[PDB]
Amino acid sequence: TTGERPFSDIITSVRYWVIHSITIPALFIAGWLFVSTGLAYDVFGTPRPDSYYAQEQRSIPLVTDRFEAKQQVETFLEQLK
Amino acid sequence: DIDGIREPVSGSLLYGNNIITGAVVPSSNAIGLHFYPIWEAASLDEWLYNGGPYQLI
Amino acid sequence: RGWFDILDDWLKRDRFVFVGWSGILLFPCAYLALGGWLTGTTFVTSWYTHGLASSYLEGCNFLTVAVSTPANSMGHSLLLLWGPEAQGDFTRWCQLGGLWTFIALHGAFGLIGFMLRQFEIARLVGVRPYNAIAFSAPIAVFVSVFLIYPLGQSSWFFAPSFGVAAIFRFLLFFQGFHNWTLNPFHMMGVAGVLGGALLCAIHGATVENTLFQDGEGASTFRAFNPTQAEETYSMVTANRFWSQIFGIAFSNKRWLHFFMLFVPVTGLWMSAIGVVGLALNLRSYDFISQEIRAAEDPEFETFYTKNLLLNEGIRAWMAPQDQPHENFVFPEEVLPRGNAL
Amino acid sequence: PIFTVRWVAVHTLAVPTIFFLGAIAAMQFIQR
Amino acid sequence: TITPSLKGFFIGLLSGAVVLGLTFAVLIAISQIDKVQR
Amino acid sequence: ARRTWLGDILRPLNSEYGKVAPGWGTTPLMAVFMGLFLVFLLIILEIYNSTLILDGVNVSWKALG
Amino acid sequence: GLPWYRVHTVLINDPGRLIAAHLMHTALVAGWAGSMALYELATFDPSDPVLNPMWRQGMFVLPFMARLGVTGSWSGWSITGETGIDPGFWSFEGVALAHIVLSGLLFLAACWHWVYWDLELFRDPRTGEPALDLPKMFGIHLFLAGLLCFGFGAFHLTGLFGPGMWVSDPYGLTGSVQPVAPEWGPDGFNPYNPGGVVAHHIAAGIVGIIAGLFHILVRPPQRLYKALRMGNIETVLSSSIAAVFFAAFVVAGTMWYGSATTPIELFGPTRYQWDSSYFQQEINRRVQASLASGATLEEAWSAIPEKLAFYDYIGNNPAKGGLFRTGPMNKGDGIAQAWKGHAVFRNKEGEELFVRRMPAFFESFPVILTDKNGVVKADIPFRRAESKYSFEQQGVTVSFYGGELNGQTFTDPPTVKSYARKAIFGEIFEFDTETLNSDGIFRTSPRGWFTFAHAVFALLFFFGHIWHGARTLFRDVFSGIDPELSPEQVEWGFYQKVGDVTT
Amino acid sequence: MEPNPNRQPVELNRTSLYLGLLLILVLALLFSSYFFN
Amino acid sequence: PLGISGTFNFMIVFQAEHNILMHPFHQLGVAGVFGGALFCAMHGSLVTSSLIRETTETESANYGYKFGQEEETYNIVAAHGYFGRLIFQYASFNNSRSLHFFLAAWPVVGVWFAALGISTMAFNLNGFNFNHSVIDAKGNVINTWADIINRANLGMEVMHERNAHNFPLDLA
Amino acid sequence: METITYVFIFACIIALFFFAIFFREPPRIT
Amino acid sequence: MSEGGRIPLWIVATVAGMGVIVIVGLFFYGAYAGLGSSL
Ligand code: CLA
Ligand code: CLA
Ligand code: CLA
Ligand code: CLA
Ligand SMILES: CCCCCCCCCCCCCCCC(=O)OC[C@H](COP(=O)(O)OC[C@@H](O)CO)OC(=O)CCCCCCCCCCCCCCC
Ligand SMILES: CC1=C(/C=C/C(C)=C/C=C/C(C)=C/C=C/C=C(C)/C=C/C=C(C)/C=C/C2=C(C)CCCC2(C)C)C(C)(C)CCC1
Ligand SMILES: CC1=C(/C=C/C(C)=C/C=C/C(C)=C/C=C/C=C(C)/C=C/C=C(C)/C=C/C2=C(C)CCCC2(C)C)C(C)(C)CCC1
Ligand SMILES: [Ca+2]
Ligand SMILES: [Ca+2]
Ligand SMILES: [Cl-]
Ligand SMILES: [Cl-]
Ligand SMILES: [Fe+2]
Ligand SMILES: [Mg+2]
Repeated sequence: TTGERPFSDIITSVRYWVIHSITIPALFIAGWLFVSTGLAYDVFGTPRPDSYYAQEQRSIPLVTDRFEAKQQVETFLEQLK
Repeated sequence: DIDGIREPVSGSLLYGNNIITGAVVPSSNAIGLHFYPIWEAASLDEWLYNGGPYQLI
Repeated sequence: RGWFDILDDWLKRDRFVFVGWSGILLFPCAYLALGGWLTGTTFVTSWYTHGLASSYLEGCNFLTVAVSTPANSMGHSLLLLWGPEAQGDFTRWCQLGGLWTFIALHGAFGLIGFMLRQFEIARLVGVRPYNAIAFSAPIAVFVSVFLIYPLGQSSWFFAPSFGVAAIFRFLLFFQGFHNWTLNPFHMMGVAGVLGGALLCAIHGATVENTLFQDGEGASTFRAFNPTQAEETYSMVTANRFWSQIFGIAFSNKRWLHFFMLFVPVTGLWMSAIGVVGLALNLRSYDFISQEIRAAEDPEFETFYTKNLLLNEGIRAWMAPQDQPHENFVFPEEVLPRGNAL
Repeated sequence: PIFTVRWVAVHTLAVPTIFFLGAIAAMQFIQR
Repeated sequence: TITPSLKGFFIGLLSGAVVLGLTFAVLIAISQIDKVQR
Repeated sequence: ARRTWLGDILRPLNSEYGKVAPGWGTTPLMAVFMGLFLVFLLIILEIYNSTLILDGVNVSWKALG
Repeated sequence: GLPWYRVHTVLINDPGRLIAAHLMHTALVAGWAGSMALYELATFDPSDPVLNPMWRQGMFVLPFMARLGVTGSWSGWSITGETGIDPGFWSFEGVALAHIVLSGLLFLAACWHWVYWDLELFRDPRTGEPALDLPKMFGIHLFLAGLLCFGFGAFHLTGLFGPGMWVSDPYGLTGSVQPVAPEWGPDGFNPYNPGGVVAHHIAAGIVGIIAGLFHILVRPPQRLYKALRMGNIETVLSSSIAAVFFAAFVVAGTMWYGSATTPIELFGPTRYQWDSSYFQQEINRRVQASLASGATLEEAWSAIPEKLAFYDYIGNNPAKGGLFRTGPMNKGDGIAQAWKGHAVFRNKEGEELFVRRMPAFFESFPVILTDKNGVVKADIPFRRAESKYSFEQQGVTVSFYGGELNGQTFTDPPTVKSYARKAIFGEIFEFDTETLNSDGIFRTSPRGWFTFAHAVFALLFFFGHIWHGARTLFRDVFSGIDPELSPEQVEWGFYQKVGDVTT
Repeated sequence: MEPNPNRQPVELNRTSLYLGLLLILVLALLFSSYFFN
Repeated sequence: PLGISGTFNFMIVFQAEHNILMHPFHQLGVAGVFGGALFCAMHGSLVTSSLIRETTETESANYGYKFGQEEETYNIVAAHGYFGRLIFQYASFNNSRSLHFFLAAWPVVGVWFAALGISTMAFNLNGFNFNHSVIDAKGNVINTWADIINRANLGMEVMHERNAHNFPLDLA
Repeated sequence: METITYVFIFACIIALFFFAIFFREPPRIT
Repeated sequence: MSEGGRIPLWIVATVAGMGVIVIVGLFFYGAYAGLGSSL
């Protein structure tokens, strides 16, 4: 034995399931909302389906300058009207 | 002539291969899945041209 | 007495999860590498670095998600979050491929951490450190493929990207540009990996099929005791069987198990050496004698020249989209193609 | 308020995992 | 003087120092509390 | 074993095998130096890498004429 | 008996014979240097430092001699292409001779130390057992290293008492050995500033001396002595192997990216100079400056040094080689004879067209011509049946400016196409391919070969480090684990602290 | 001269000989194509 | 083909015509041989690590085992004790029979699936095809790594057996 | 001579198979 | 009550397993609808 109480005692315990029937749905719903509210997009800078190209543009906004890459991306995003 | 288009591929050491490039070459695409034992050939020369060794092996 | 000794005491307690001094390095770096990969493959794009979608959020599946390498223009920038490129902006940092170096570096230090763990636990338990020693092969492979290889090329861009299909692309790229299958170091690698699997299989099967009957059950697993002194299978019968089947057989158990360490470890090390060569495009690409003959003789054909044709196809058809920073435009008329296809 | 090394280890993996699975579930209903 | 990247270097340096320091403060504290009995 | 003139001269330099300073000795100071060394390596690395960019420091063949 | 892979372990408690073995290794290495230098002198062609410098000729130790100031031969030539120079004794030949002799002497010393292994010096005065006091040895040897490092910086590199070091302009046109002053500001840590190399050796030398004195005068802490097994010479082997693979990785790095200590006139240009079209940019700058000053096209392009043009050619890119493509670069594309001049391509309408250059990644590459804005204007078609851009259709011509073909224009498609094919490699040169029976296949330079060898060796030496560190720290169990290893140390529940029997 | 006490006899058993020769011969069979190139 | 380069030819054309890398049975095959190699090294190193001391430093540890001896030559409790601490106590096998069965089963089953991969791609049930699977709001194709793989496969396809096809589809 | 070399090495390997099998050091039980 | 065993492990296993089936199932549904569906 390592000193801690066995997992099969915990996941069969009423206390455990009392705690986690709250905490697990809450976490799940939170991640759900992270996506459905659109926050994920803005946190990670990921294009929405309407945001890969401006309407008539067809060239990838490839980063080409190392030290003003940040500015280059900001410019590309500005170019989406 | 692996692909049956009279474009013979050299597999053996004496015919210009080393250990890495060498091979016994699969039988001809003209044969397909037909059984091609030595005695189906008109000659050993024909047999060799069409990849008989591959099937035997 | 002495905070250092107290700390050492605590780090080395026999808990469910051993921590150790090594854990101080291992756990944060491994957690950050794994977490980075899950975060990136779930939420992060590769639009601005590759012109690729690469996350579940964009519609990729498990096979196609990846944390992709930075744009070629970044060179071999460490691409630190607080560095001159992202300048502290987390979002831009993700968009510039920061997560790739984040994962490669935290992962490297995590591997150092794990091997240190192997040493520390071996030392505490009182066994020889052969497990750590064997882990040197994963190390060599990771370091040569994810660090040395791109450091030799133009930029991190040509490092492997962290994803299933991305890795497949890495494989095909190495075939097309490096003719990597022709490289004797890769071949030794393959021999070590397949030979390792062979040894795994044959050894397992052999032990399981030369077991002594040590119980009455038809399921023979219960008839073993960890503390028992006796071998659970017959080395003598195994030896006779293999001697008569294959001609030769192990007779020494210690040598058998050392050999099982030696084969795959040696294989992976050899493959690492090949990749170090490829960092410099120092390829096993051609046989010059082959080329001289084929150039002079339009009827001379081998599987080697056939495979070069395939490679030329790969390069021409894949480069414009795979290397977007080059802005390749290959008119239809220059694409190499056989008849009809 | 007593934690253990094991509790921490378990939850640093489990908490984000449930969260992420919520996110990915949600993603299944995104339309272009 | 101090370029932006030098400022950034100091920021990373300090960030890393704070991380290692917090880690060791916590570890040492826990080890002080949770002593091995002999 | 054999003594020689040079051996006799060199003797004191190989005479304190196993001799140690008590406890931790200068380990703390050593630690300090190791830390400083790490920072030094981080600096030259980042300069070579163009992650750290300094006035008057052009990391290029076009450094000096 | 001893297994074959352990035969040398008989040296472990035999300091005299260890010194003999090390002496023999040193003799072998010095001898290799001597021999290598002699072979290179016997094969080196000094007649053209412009288009046939050492790095084209598979020279490996010659550039290291040149780097530190040995540039001349007793036969009268120098690598900078001078004549009637007196190099003194320290010609390439002198250096070689010196190394051969050194080798001989080290061999004799090895014999002596092998026969007279049982020296009093090696015995511990107390126990009478063989004993090396490794910490004090580290002090002594570090002190020596410091004095030598400092002296190298302060006298040799400065030219205060010595030749200096190889330096050059940023395009590697006018390299020579010069005295270099230390740089004591931040640019001292610029890899491309030689002053930094000098300052480095001076300061690190001093630090080496002080730290050496410390390690001579101050005994190790008991805790470090114990933890690092400072009584065991294998610990020194482990950490030394680590330091060495670190160093090896560093010299691989600076050889591949370039630094003040890996000049392009000695080792060849870098792959990155081709990636970024470094030389092409400088060339265009000179040409444009000339035109603005009123020169004609022929004049502007003829003012470009052949050497500069030669750098702008992919056959000199160290990332175009092959692992088993052996020998000097000359064995591939040939011995460069002359610049043919700059090729300017035009279509029937007189628009200038530019050939798309081959990237280092590609063994083969198509022939595509665009205008200044990158619009495809001509090419060499694979399939002909739906070709729109063939040279014949587009009436492509090529005119040459500078070089051997200066003022000449070609209009027949085969010739135009041939020069276009050459144009994907950068500037175009005439080669002698008969002298060495060259096969036309690109080989890497000494920059490449050096980098390869040292990256591989560094990586293998990582394993050496791991292995010997393991052997050091697990010396007690490396013949097997304690036969009575209690089932309370390896099992759970018995001990609080792992390994600690007392808990 | 006093005999050196650090000397040790060396061994290579037959199986090691066979393994070693197999290794050498197979390595040569592999690398020779690249040596002729 | 019965040859080294011929084997590579076979592999490359196979990838062109079946996208075998994106086939789950080939992936299981890879898991089988990578895994086999891993467990091979792992087992080797653990048993080696727990050899009971039977020799001196100047002789091979292998002489510590005598062919046909009845006693096990290593300490499986020590080996397990290391491995359980390296991960957690229960990922480890303390039962040598179960352990060796695993060593047999992992590569054997993985390779079974590799064989079935080739054997079912024999009837052109091919790897996953996600070519142009991601599309934006307008309808522009957003490439994924699957699409780059497709570009490479296209190179292989159009170049292979360059004189053999007269008609636009390679149907066998 | 290349062909001769390849065939020579192969032949030596087969010979080695013969000796390794029929002239092995015999396993002996203790 | 932290009492270990109050809920039968086979029920826990069954429910958990069914949950896994449900979520993976939702992901496969997602392969045919919305983003990544090719439609
Ligand atoms: C031990 C665990 C560990 C390790 C080894 C690393 C390592 C790394 N991290 Mg990670 N990280 C960690 C934990 C760790 N991290 C944790 C817990 C978090 C969450 C808080 C992060 C979050 C994180 C982010 C967001 C990023 C990193 C990044 C990095 C990389 C660059 C870091 C750097 O430059 O530090 C620089 C600073 C130091 C090394 C501190 C040195 C302190 C010195 C030794 C003190 C010297 C004192 C001196 C001796 C006293 C002398 C006195 C005298 C003056 C009188 C590096 C690979 C960067 C990266 O990956 O880029 C892509 C990055 O962007 N990390
Ligand atoms: C006796 C004095 C002496 C002198 C003046 C020379 C001079 C030369 N040697 Mg020779 N050589 C010598 C002895 C000498 N050698 C010995 C004893 C050996 C056998 C080991 C050799 C074997 C040898 C070889 C194989 C080669 C040479 C070469 C050369 C030439 C290039 C030197 C060079 O680039 O080194 C570069 C030196 C370094 C980069 C030094 C590295 C120092 C490391 C990093 C120190 C690390 C440990 C240290 C303790 C760290 C702490 C220090 C502290 C201050 C902080 C030059 C003419 C080259 C040549 O051109 O041959 C024809 C060459 O290839 N030599
Ligand atoms: C630091 C190492 C080093 C480097 C980088 C160089 C670099 C160079 N040498 Mg020099 N040389 C060296 C050491 C080195 N040399 C040594 C030690 C010798 C004496 C043997 C020589 C003698 C020599 C001669 C006679 C010549 C050169 C030449 C050259 C140039 C062409 C190199 C070439 O074709 O390589 C080709 C490289 C290879 C084919 C790679 C071989 C890889 C091996 C075979 C792999 C082995 C794998 C192993 C067996 C696997 C074990 C597996 C097991 C563990 C399971 C190049 C500048 C040539 C030149 O142009 O001179 C003017 C030339 O003629 N060198
Ligand atoms: C400074 C470098 C150095 C030194 C002095 C040593 C010294 C030693 N090693 Mg270590 N080792 C090193 C680096 C070093 N090693 C490196 C880089 C690796 C990874 C390749 C290793 C991996 C290693 C292992 C796995 C083992 C040792 C062992 C030993 C001990 C016995 C060596 C012996 O008798 O071999 C005798 C060797 C032969 C009879 C033939 C070797 C032929 C090789 C394979 C090819 C020929 C190379 C050629 C001659 C020279 C090339 C030199 C240059 C290119 C570097 C001895 C203390 C052994 C030990 O611990 O014993 C108790 C042991 O098992 N070493
Ligand atoms: C039934 C599943 C069939 C496929 C797996 C077969 C297991 C054995 C295959 C490897 C054989 C190696 C050479 C024989 C090695 C050998 O001799 O084995 C011996 C070993 C022990 O034999 P025993 O005699 O003790 O037991 C077998 C019988 O006598 C019944 O008691 O056999 C087993 O444990 C069989 C267990 C099968 C129980 C069902 C297994 C379910 C596996 C599920 C895998 C699904 C993975 C899907 C992909 C992710
Ligand atoms: C990056 C970064 C960071 C970090 C973060 C982290 C650390 C995260 C984590 C994260 C995580 C930690 C996540 C997780 C996730 C998970 C998932 C997503 C899972 C999934 C799963 C599944 C899906 C399953 C599947 C399966 C398998 C695998 C087998 C069996 C069967 C089945 C199918 C069930 C920081 C902040 C420092 C900073 C910034 C950067
Ligand atoms: C005695 C004497 C003398 C003499 C001396 C001499 C004469 C010496 C010589 C010396 C020498 C002359 C030496 C040499 C050496 C060499 C070496 C030592 C080499 C080595 C090599 C190697 C090791 C290699 C390897 C390899 C190969 C082979 C292949 C590729 C890869 C590699 C690179 C790895 C005198 C008179 C002075 C006087 C005194 C006495
Ligand atoms: Ca819509
Ligand atoms: Ca010729
Ligand atoms: Cl084909
Ligand atoms: Cl057809
Ligand atoms: Fe076993
Ligand atoms: Mg969907």
